[PDB]
Amino acid sequence: TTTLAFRFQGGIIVAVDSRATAGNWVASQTVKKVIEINPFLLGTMAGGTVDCQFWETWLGSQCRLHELREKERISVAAASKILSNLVYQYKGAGLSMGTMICGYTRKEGPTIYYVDSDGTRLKGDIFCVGSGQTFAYGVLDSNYKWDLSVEDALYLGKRSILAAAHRDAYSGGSVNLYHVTEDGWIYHGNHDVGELFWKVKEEEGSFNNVIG
Amino acid sequence: TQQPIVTGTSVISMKYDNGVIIAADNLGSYGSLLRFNGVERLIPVGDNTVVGISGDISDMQHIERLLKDLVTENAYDNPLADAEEALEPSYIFEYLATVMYQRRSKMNPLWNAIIVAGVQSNGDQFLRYVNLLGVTYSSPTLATGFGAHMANPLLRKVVDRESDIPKTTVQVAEEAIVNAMRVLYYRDARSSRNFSLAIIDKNTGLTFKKNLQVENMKWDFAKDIKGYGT
Amino acid sequence: GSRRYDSRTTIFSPEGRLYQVEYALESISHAGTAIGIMASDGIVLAAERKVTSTLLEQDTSTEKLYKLNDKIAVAVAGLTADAEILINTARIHAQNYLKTYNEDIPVEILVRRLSDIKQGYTQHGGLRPFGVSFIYAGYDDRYGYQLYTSNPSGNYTGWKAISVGANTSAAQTLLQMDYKDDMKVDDAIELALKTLSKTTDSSALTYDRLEFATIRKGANDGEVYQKIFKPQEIKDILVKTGIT
Amino acid sequence: MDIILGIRVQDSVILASSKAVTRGISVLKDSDDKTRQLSPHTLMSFAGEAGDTVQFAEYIQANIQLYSIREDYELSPQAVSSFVRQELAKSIRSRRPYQVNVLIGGYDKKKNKPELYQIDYLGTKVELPYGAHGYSGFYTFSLLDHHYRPDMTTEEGLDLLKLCVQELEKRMPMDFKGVIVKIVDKDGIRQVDDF
Amino acid sequence: DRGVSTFSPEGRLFQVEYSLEAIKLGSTAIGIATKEGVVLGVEKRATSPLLESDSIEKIVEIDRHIGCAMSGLTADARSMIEHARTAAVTHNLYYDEDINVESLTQSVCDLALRFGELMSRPFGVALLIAGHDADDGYQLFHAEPSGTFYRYNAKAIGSGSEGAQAELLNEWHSSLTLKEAELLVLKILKQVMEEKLDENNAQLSCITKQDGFKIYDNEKTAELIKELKEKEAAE
Amino acid sequence: QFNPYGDNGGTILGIAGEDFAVLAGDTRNITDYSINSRYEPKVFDCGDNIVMSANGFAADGDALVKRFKNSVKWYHFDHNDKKLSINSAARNIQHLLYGKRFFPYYVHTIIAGLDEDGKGAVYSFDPVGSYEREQCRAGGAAASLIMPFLDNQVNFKNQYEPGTNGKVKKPLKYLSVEEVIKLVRDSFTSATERHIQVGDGLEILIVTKDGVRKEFYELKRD
Amino acid sequence: GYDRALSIFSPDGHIFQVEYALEAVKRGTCAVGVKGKNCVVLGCERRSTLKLQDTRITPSKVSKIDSHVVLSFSGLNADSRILIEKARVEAQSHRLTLEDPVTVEYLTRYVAGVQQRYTQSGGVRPFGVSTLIAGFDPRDDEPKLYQTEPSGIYSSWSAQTIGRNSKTVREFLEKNYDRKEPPATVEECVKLTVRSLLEVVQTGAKNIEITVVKPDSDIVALSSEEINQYVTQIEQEKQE
Amino acid sequence: NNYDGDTVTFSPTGRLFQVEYALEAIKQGSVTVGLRSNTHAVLVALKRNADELSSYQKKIIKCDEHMGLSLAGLAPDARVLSNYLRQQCNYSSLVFNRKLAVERAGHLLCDKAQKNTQSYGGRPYGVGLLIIGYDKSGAHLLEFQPSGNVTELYGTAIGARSQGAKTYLERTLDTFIKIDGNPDELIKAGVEAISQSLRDESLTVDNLSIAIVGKDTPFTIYDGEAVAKYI
Ligand SMILES: *[C@@](C)(CO)[C@](*)(O)[C@H](CC(C)C)NC(=O)[C@H](Cc1ccccc1)NC(=O)[C@H](CC(C)C)NC(=O)[C@H](CCc1ccccc1)NC(=O)CN1CCOCC1
Ligand SMILES: [Mg+2]
Repeated sequence: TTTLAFRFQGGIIVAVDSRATAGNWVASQTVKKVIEINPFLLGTMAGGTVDCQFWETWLGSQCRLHELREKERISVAAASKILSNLVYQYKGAGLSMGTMICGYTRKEGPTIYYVDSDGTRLKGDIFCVGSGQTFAYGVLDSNYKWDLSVEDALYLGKRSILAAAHRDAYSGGSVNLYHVTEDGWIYHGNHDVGELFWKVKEEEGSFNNVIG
Repeated sequence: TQQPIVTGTSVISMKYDNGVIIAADNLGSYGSLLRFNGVERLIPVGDNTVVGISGDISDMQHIERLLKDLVTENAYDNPLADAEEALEPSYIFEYLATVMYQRRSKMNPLWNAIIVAGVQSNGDQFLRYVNLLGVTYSSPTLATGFGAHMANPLLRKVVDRESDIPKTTVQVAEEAIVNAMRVLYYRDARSSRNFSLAIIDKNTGLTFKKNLQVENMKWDFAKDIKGYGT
Repeated sequence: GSRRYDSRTTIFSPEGRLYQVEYALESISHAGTAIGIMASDGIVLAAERKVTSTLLEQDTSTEKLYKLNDKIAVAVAGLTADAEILINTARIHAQNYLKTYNEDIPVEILVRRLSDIKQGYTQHGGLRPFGVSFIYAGYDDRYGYQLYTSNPSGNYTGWKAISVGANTSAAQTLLQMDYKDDMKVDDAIELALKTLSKTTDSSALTYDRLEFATIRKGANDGEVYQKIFKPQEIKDILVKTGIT
Repeated sequence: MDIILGIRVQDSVILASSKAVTRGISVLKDSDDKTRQLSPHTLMSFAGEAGDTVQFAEYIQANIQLYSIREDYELSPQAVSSFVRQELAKSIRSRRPYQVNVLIGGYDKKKNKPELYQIDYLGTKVELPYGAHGYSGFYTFSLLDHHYRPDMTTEEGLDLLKLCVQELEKRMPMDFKGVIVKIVDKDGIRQVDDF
Repeated sequence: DRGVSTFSPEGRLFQVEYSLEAIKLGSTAIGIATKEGVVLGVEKRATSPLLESDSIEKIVEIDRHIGCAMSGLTADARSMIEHARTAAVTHNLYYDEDINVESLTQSVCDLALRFGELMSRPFGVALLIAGHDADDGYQLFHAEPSGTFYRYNAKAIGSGSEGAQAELLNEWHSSLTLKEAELLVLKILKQVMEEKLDENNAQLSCITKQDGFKIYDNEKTAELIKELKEKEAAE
Repeated sequence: QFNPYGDNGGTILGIAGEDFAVLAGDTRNITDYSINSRYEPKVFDCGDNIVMSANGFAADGDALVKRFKNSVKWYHFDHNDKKLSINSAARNIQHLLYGKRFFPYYVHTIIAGLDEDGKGAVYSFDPVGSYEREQCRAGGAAASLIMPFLDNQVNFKNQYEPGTNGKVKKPLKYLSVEEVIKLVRDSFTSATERHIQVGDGLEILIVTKDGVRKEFYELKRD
Repeated sequence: GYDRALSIFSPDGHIFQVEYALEAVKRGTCAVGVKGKNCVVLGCERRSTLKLQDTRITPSKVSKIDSHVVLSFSGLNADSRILIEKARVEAQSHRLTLEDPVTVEYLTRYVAGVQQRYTQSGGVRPFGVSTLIAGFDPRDDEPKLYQTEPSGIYSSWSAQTIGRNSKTVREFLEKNYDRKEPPATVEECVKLTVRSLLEVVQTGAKNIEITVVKPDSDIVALSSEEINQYVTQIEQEKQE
Repeated sequence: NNYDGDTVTFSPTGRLFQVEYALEAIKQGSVTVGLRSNTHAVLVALKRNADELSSYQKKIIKCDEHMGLSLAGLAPDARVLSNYLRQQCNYSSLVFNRKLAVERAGHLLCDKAQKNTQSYGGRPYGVGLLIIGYDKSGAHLLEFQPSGNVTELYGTAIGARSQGAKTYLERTLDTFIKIDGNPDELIKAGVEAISQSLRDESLTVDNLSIAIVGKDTPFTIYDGEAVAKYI
């Protein structure tokens, strides 16, 4: 996997690849690695597929029960802590997860929490998670500014996944984009790396290592 | 977690036009030591089912007790215990298969390979296998241990698919089984000459043959063999 | 079944009272009177033994006054056997606190926990409550000298001077009369004895029918001492105040 | 997690804690605060196994805060340190022990004295003028042995602390992304923003 | 005394029959089912004027497609609602779908008889459970502490129930619009209520396929009260 | 030491069309280098127009199918005979598998049927419960042989329109039941040639609105 | 374990054990809660048959559940400690998991739920206690005042009283409290609270306790002299 | 009188009054009929409503593809006992690959009901059941009573005014027993049987409830417009 999410002037960008592997066997190219928890909350998935899938789906059930009981949408901090406290109970049992809980609320504003299977929980502006996280960091960090436009931010997120998809053998398939605003999350399409790589190469003039 | 101590070797079987045949030798091995010679490894359940068991003998004797108790339990409050509500081969198998899988799932298996042979109430032939892992399968011929490697090839020459079953008589079928038992005596180091054989027919019923022996053996050619090369 | 024989110890009356707690208090009102008086420089505990026999061994005896730790003591009124169950619990609780925090337990914390145990027997379990009322006398570095009382209901309150057991109505009136805030220990000793002497059901108050204890800072420099009075020491203090 | 330091001076306790959070070959964060306020005049820094550290720190924080509400009173640093030690001492013989090392810096208002306690994951407690956990001690202890005096001011203590961080930044293999410094004194807990 | 799970000579459970008397003392709740939706309305009944009436929560959401109104010992309903919400969400987790209104009601009614010598007594509260699903459409259920539930086209529970039920018998037909049903609940509530009906002492709610379960504002209900008074004076 | 797992070989294949869905699987059952059965079915009609196969360790496969079949039965009892949708079945199976996360069912599970819009559906699971809807999936011993062939022939991967300079892709379209069965039969004959654990017989289960049909074909027995 | 069902229905549909618990509340000392425009005030009666008391150490009638919420009560004192302890633990547990202090409504809902559980659990009797819970939600300046009772029902109040002679002081508050214009300041709110207690108490000496709660965890208890000034002022205006 | 406080107490004449009071709850329940031939077995049940605005309480419950029952009395108790039967039928299938005999089904219900009549704290079940089924020995009809007593019959009826239908079936015994290979005629006989228990009310389309099981017929229930044929 390669997944990222960063905070900026216009909210939160979230971008992920869609590959799934079993060793060197490419098992799927069309995996949904973003889970839609509610209209204002997103969760990213890296590590063991089922662990992430199962428990983030379960997280959505716990968030629904919160707003039924409390008559109010759950905070990003509280949502992330439900997941982190859960995996901490299983610490040592062998769960494998690298997740990011992204969302907007009134009291918090745009917020991103990193949560992993050894119990780590971190608030932050930029995170890249997965086997190709370092490749995504390289492009993202060197081009990141807080004052990026919504258009430029969407592209940088897309371009960072593409960078990792190219170099990391265990990342690829297609890019899934999301933009999180004060009004909620907005889906910005599925982008196949097959067509996207050549389109980006031609238009941007990058990827000169590759035979054109 | 177990290790098998006193063990029983191959159990072999096949279907024929009117029923099923099953066989197994009377040996209880203690490693390389051929310890016990009067061991019966075919256990009839009613007049329509025979259960053949290989592997650990202590676990075989436990299974005997379970089947014995199953007959008793089925007879309770059952006026049709010797008629419509008698124990079928399929009932006896599914019970054993359930037990075997539950025991493997508790990491404490019954160290056996089992073949349930019999005839159903509607006349249909029943022959199915189950082992310590809870793995189950059915076939026109079935065999355990060395039987799987040596008997099945010979028995499949008689009944290769389903359509060959009506074409196979009890005389032809028993001949193949007895032949397979001879081959196993030549080649299996933990086998014996003495064995038991059981036939379950839809017409003539259950015939249980004890104290059979492997015979008509070819050993004469051994006298001509000298040295290992020169 | 067994429903037939259940007394239902933990229920309310139509008036909103707990039957068993009320009857336990009625039991305690027949027990020997115990008095606690708190002074500025110490605390006095005085208690009357229940009708003594001349062949009772007086010096090697303990009925009313018990030591919980080096800084806290209690005066008992009610069933002695019940009190000892609670006392051993309180003693253990004090040592748990010391083991955990490396500090002697604050008086109120010990009192609250003991009172919480009593409360439990009135709300659940279907058992009879403990027929005991305590006077806690103790010191800690937060509030200094402190007097508390607890009863079978599990309710506790703080006091400057207080009595439990028999004749508390008469005893409390006398304490309310002669008590003042700038009082010393030696004066409080005299008040405690004078009050028992007037409220007693006996003919005359004597050394053999009393238990007495002080908690002073009368040791050497900034430390507290517990004195459980010997028979001869009670005989002398009774002569010194002119009661005998 | 990695670097946590502590220095007790005349009138205060100063705790310094590294900002880096590293996993694998990536520094995930460079602004992490490895401390929790247990009470107005008691601060605990921590370091060790991932997940365990924060889970343990917050669990202790909750218990001390519960005590404060119940008694309407602040526990002494000594009392808090003993409570913490016992919890770790229980933990070490559990099915899965907390692998967390802590420093507890506090100001005792009754004694009017600063106090620094060092407790490892086994439940080994010591009161010290200066303390450290992990590989940090191998550089800082010898340095403080030389330069430390018991009558130093808070400003003198911060300069002494700058000397420790400089040495670590010179000789430590890993980039720990500087430190967050906090002071504990008679007026409570405050953070130094420019270090 | 006597056992909690004892039968009377007539063949009824004493404790269940006594809990039904407690429900008759409770405040009135009415529900009406239409092809356009299901309406739920309740009498708040504040014990004193100083009590802030908006904190009286006798209509409750279970899921987006299921709502609930109560009557009787309303404190007893909290654990019933908690169970219902968990049942609804748990089913969505196991089957990736909304749960049938009937199945939800059956799950709640399974708690009912789990008492004896499990909890110490039956629930002293009745529930009206309204909802929608793809199979059986708009539904209204009446869940009792006996463990029994009936589906209803319309139903009233509480102190003014027998009087309100007789009125619902005459007024209900299969072609009622949602607006007609809203007014009908207000009309019948105003009849059986002690104090004069207004937006502060009564509360409306509905569940529709499109918008799901919604509790109405005091402003929205106030207009429906004004519309109701005008229509009765118009003939 | 006792090893609770085993490998029974075989391979399975699911393809979805516009108004239908097929779930195929060979009938061979093996252990090590021996054949146990030439005809032992592992594709099952589970009711509600849902076909299922759990390939790998047969004892775990049978256990799972048995539990899901039973899950369907209790779904009817508890929810007024409601039809279990394919998407609901998929989620239910995830919980069955994950329930043994720390002692897993050693199987690749595939189910097939029609979605609630009447369109063909295929879901596939890993051994511990992760799942995904797809047009196409091969599972089991010969999955690595068959799957890339399906990418090329079902989803027209790496195929471009002739003469368009590799700019225009070959357009996606649904395949007829006839065309799909051709691909299935060819996939299994190819797999039989190059994989030793695959052979003996092929059994296909086709699922339309009218019900569940079966087709059987012979495969090489070596 | 002791299993007996103590709280059960009667032929007329009443749970007598719950109703007898309300009688215990009626016996308890009076407690009053009044919320103003920017504050809440909790007033409490203390009976004067107990002289020679030590007020330093004696348990106070108003208890802090967290730094922003307080709880007063009427009824059995020993029972109240059990509810207060549970509430305090739940307050810290909420901060731990939700990373935010409890709302006053949530804390009330929890305490009320505990009280309810004791009305249909075997082997236990109901709590002989009714509570007044007051405070301010995190990052909020709207005053909150809730009431609970043994049955388990809870509700919000502009102003409310519980305990002995509570029906007299509730009568006073019902005509003296204006919904359209609540006590604008702290002084106005405290005065109305003291006035209401003076209808029932006896003497305004060491019989009245007052606790003021303001936004952002600002809670303070008034001393004798401070309260006595309100008593002195009210009596002089009364003689008219 | 003094001996009806709980189920654990015998009366001086040897009666269990709590068991008898549970039996009384069945008599108050709505009528339901059971009958069988050699090929099929039929349940007919009169459903009851709260009022005209309410639904009609469902009386028949499916236990397996080859077995099910009708109820009369406390419906929740029928739900508990039917759920137990569903599990027992299911255990027999999963473990033994064997359809549970209807006779064994009765023995299991008997033993479950009995335990509740010999222990302190518990109570008897307050419902009577008619179990029909088709197994390896043909069609069957059982009558369950919460005392524990289970009885196999050709036909029967339980509930209020059940004596009318029970007398009719006793007369019609020789006729309906030989209705083999004809479902509709066996139902007609069952519908005519339950009609002998009606007073002031007649069988309507949302009032009647029929269920059938047989040789080539799984246990199925008919309600609504599907029973209009039999009115
Ligand atoms: C990038 C793409 C790679 O790291 C991402 O991290 C993705 C995250 C997405 C999918 C959410 N991760 C994977 O693709 C992940 C990598 C991985 C594998 C195993 C353990 C940890 C991480 N892959 C999986 O989880 C695959 C997904 C399948 C192919 C749909 N699943 C498996 O490998 C499963 C289950 C692994 C497992 C975990 C815990 C306990 C037991 C098993 N294993 C198999 O399917 C076994 N194998 C398949 C091939 O045939 C032989 C049997
Ligand atoms: Mg790559």
